[PDB]
Amino acid sequence: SGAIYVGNYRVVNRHLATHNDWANLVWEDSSRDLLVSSTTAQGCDTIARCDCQTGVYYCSSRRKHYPVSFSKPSLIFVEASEYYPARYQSHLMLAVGHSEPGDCGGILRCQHGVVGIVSTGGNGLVGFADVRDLLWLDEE
Ligand SMILES: CC(C)Oc1ccccc1NC(=O)N1CCC[C@H](C(N)=O)C1
Ligand SMILES: [Zn+2]
Repeated sequence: SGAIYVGNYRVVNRHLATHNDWANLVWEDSSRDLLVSSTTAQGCDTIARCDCQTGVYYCSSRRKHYPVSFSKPSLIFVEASEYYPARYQSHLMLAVGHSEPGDCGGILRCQHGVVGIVSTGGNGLVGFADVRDLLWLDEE
């Protein structure tokens, strides 16, 4: 589990969104596994606006932050899970790293800020849903 709190927005994995998230919905996209809801309190996270391909992510199944090299956001095939059938997920970046069911939501960050959140994994891989192209998170 995990979320990004930027301004008056909460960014979470769409497959882990709560009823309160759906009842205060700002934007959602199943193809990216992202959902954004509105919040009453202001958040402290800042979004990265860069082209970094190295950063650090939080892995809840190890209570550790790991440095990783990750691919550019692209369309990747993801195996069937209890949340989605086997399909192509867009704006996904892959890296070599530990991930397990429960690790979704952990933040990936670079020197410029938050890059994205854990969304996929398996066999020594971890995939992150990019959020750097969502410019509207920085305003309104
Ligand atoms: C990060 C962890 C949950 O990943 C795994 C780690 C080890 C084995 C499987 C997964 N599961 C996985 O890749 N998911 C399940 C949840 C929905 C994801 C999606 N965005 O389509 C796909
Ligand atoms: Zn950066």
